[PDB]
Amino acid sequence: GGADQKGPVFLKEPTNRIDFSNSTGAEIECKASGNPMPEIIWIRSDGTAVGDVPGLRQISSDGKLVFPPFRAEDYRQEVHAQVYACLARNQFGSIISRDVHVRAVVNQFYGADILMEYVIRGNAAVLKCSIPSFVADFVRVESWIDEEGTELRPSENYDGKYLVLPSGELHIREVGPEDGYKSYQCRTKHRLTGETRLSATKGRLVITEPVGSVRPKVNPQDKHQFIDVELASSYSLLCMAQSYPTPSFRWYKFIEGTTRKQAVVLNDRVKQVSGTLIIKDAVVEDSGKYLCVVNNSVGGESVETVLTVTAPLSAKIDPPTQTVDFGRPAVFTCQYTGNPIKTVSWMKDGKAIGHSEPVLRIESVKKEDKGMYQCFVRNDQESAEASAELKLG
Amino acid sequence: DQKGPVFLKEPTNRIDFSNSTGAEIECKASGNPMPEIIWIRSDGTAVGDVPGLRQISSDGKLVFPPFRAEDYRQEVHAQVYACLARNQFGSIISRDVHVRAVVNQFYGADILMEYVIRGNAAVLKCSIPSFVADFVRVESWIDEEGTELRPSENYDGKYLVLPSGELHIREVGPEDGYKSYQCRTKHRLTGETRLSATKGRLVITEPVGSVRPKVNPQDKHQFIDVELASSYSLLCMAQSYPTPSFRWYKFIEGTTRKQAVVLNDRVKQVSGTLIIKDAVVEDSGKYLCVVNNSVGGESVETVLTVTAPLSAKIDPPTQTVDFGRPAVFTCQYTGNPIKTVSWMKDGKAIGHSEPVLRIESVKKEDKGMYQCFVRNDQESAEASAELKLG
Ligand SMILES: *[C@@H]1O[C@H](CO)[C@@H](O[C@@H]2O[C@H](CO)[C@@H](O[C@@H]3O[C@H](CO[C@H]4O[C@H](CO)[C@@H](O)[C@H](O)[C@@H]4O)[C@@H](O)[C@H](O[C@H]4O[C@H](CO)[C@@H](O)[C@H](O)[C@@H]4O)[C@@H]3O)[C@H](O)[C@H]2NC(C)=O)[C@H](O)[C@H]1NC(C)=O
Ligand SMILES: *[C@@H]1O[C@H](CO)[C@@H](O[C@@H]2O[C@H](CO)[C@@H](O[C@@H]3O[C@H](CO[C@H]4O[C@H](CO)[C@@H](O)[C@H](O)[C@@H]4O)[C@@H](O)[C@H](O[C@H]4O[C@H](CO)[C@@H](O)[C@H](O)[C@@H]4O)[C@@H]3O)[C@H](O)[C@H]2NC(C)=O)[C@H](O)[C@H]1NC(C)=O
Ligand SMILES: *[C@@H]1O[C@H](CO)[C@@H](O[C@@H]2O[C@H](CO)[C@@H](O[C@@H]3O[C@H](CO)[C@@H](O)[C@H](O)[C@@H]3O)[C@H](O)[C@H]2NC(C)=O)[C@H](O)[C@H]1NC(C)=O
Ligand SMILES: *[C@@H]1O[C@H](CO)[C@@H](O[C@@H]2O[C@H](CO)[C@@H](O[C@@H]3O[C@H](CO)[C@@H](O)[C@H](O)[C@@H]3O)[C@H](O)[C@H]2NC(C)=O)[C@H](O)[C@H]1NC(C)=O
Repeated sequence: GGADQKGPVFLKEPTNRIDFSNSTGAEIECKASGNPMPEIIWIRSDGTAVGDVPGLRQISSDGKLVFPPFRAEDYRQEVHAQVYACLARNQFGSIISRDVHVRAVVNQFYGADILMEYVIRGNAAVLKCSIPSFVADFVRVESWIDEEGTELRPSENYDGKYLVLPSGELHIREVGPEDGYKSYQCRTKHRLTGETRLSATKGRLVITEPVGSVRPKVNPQDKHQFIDVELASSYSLLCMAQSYPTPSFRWYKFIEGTTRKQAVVLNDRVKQVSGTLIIKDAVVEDSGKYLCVVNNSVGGESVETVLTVTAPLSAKIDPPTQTVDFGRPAVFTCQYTGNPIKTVSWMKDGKAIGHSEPVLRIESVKKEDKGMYQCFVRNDQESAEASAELKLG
Repeated sequence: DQKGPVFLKEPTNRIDFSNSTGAEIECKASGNPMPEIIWIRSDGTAVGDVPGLRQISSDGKLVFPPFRAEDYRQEVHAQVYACLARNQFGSIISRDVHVRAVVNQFYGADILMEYVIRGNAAVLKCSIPSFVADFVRVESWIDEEGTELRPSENYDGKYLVLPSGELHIREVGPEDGYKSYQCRTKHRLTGETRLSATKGRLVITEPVGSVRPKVNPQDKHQFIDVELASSYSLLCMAQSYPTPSFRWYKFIEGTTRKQAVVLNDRVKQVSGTLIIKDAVVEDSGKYLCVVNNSVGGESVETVLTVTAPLSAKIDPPTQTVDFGRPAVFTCQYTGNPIKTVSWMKDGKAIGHSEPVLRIESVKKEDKGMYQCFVRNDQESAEASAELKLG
């Protein structure tokens, strides 16, 4: 009881993003140890404790905050769109978990449209399923369907003419006059409701048969590309260009912070289909600036792509605990991983102390300085916390 | 009574033309005696006649008659030409002329259906195939009743046609659902005006809960290039419930600082769209659109680049220097950007890049015509001067 007394530490934290249908509801959980055992308190962004809301928000045993299923008219912003957090506290101090973003989605409007595409014979074609920005978080392309129905799904066989890219576009090798008679519909899936539906629009291709030579041209919006992909996932890099004769596509990666570039090596992991680079099992080193060089006899063109491979954020403090004599300095170092890293910030007993560096330093330790210390690592998506304790010697 | 050649009329940097229309480039130069005009390639070699394809007119213009698509020849129809003018006193070459013939090709405009949250502005775009993209643009938009929407200086209305050709729509309500919009494009080579068979539609949605401002990944970064004196627009494509506020800033170069954009007669803002007329080179820079509502935020980066036509001049236009005394040439030029400066003597590159060229001692060999050339990845310009002997 008195032996091995510790400040609190989180065993289990909720994930950064909690997104759920009003029909599904949600449950988040928080666990922490310590001696004495800490009390768990669900808090709001302003630091105040959240209470029960009938039929909407419920605090239960085992430190679980529950959001039951609810009618559309029952939607409440103060409940269903909010950032929560877990507060663990005992006599030695307080720690706050990473931000928990709770968003309930009441089932609503969405639909996909497919832009028609004029393509020169022999060139590759790309059909895109365009999804509204406000549903794009929960809605992505599952597959494609031709006029006969035949279902086209993503795969590792790149040898076929029809290929669904990791990003969801339908890629078609070496178009020909027959392809003009085919029409395609994209099937999208809502990850919250598990619902799937076909686009009302049918993607078409108009195949042009030029005699006179046409030089490579990239539409201005395709000239620069910015792609974000999760670590270990699969992804593709488009180079959108048409020419007669059909052009060649060469992919290079710039050496960071220089104008020099090296050709991208094709292997089991990295494949190239026409102008498209297809990469499975993303790695941290893939991140960087890429260049696609397009050439035919009459002219040439280029596409610049900035790739960012995101990795989950994690944080740790060295030491997890230390005992410092009065008057002597105390230093805390926040070790973190994940990509990208925007900020690093420090906290003491649930209060931001206004220090932005991985190293927190207390010049002269006093009574008031003892307690729990945290560092938070954040980016536009994820947050991660680490905790440590300062004791007086 | 005696003069070296100088160009009165030079061809433009770019000549684009349809195989149906053909094209004609003109070069005129003044000198005593009258200089002969010779057409050459980029490599400096003389161009010959190709029957039905490349010809010289009665007044000495290089002619590209209309031709069958099967008669397309790259050496003729994709080429960089130049005009060489000379007399007994020397030679001068005009700026590069990029000649590109374009065989008429089938094309059409499609319009993506736009889902819009009630109260938000909407932007409809006329999507054009890449191979006609340089030669085809939107001159207007037409609703279901045939009412023509033209770009205007009145920004207070419901509809606004932006310089880039998009149809901007203020504060979309569900009452706008029944309407349709078609773009009327213009082919500058063939002069053909045509109406899109596709009809742009707005689908209006009313969200149950609040919505954070959201920008599609491809709209997060934007890049705009515009010529001097020309009007343009900077889009911030974002939607939120309730409707958001749009704040435009401009970064101070080489810093994280930013200054808010100053709206005036020249610079006006419609919803989240920044619209500017009479572009100036100073407008060039990196901009930031910040979007806000009660429930969240979002941003859009835009790199703007304004270019100016290249022009060149040499001071003095002509000079006579005694044997042994130095001669000085200074190249005055304008336009943006300037990538390279190169000089020339009597049609031959002398390998000097500076705005100033000075001979320390004039010899009888130094007698002749001198030129300086300003260049970038698109445009080129020249200036000529004569040197005599005293
Ligand atoms: C979260 O919020 C969403 C959005 O408001 C709710 O979803 C709606 O729920 C209602 C009620 O269940 C759905 O109503 C539909 O009613 C059909 C007929 O029901 C009537 O049957 C007879 C007709 O006279 C009468 O007894 C009486 O009038 C009944 O009301 C059902 O057949 C529907 O079921 C099926 O069809 C729909 C598509 O129409 C499918 O999506 C369903 O999965 C099911 O296969 C349906 O129940 C309404 O359609 C829902 N809208 C949407 C967009 O899904 C959720 O209920 C709410 N979650 C909660 C409350 O937990
Ligand atoms: C209207 O909408 C705009 C756009 O969304 C909002 O502007 C954003 O505001 C947030 C918060 O104010 C900004 O995020 C913050 O940026 C600070 C500066 O970061 C710099 O330094 C780091 C290195 O540490 C670099 O990686 C980075 O590139 C910058 O150079 C951070 O220091 C902040 O972090 C600290 O504060 C937050 C709380 O805000 C803590 O959670 C963190 O742990 C840390 O202690 C913070 O990340 C964001 O950059 C702004 N966006 C833009 C585009 O400027 C407006 O806030 C909004 N208006 C209103 C009224 O809400
Ligand atoms: C295939 O296409 C690529 C891209 O269009 C061509 O590469 C580009 O070549 C141009 C020259 O034709 C380069 O511009 C030049 O740059 C120098 C400065 O380095 C400048 O002094 C010149 O006046 C000219 O503007 C351009 O940088 C280059 N870009 C890339 C990404 O390589 C390539 O030449 C084409 N292949 C063939 C065989 O032509
Ligand atoms: C320049 O090249 C273009 C493209 O090859 C030529 O356009 C083509 O012209 C032929 C007629 O010579 C068109 O065929 C005919 O069209 C009419 C309708 O206009 C139709 O009734 C006939 O049965 C026949 O199909 C062809 O469609 C057209 N193609 C395109 C893409 O426009 C043009 O003639 C060339 N110009 C010159 C001066 O050679």
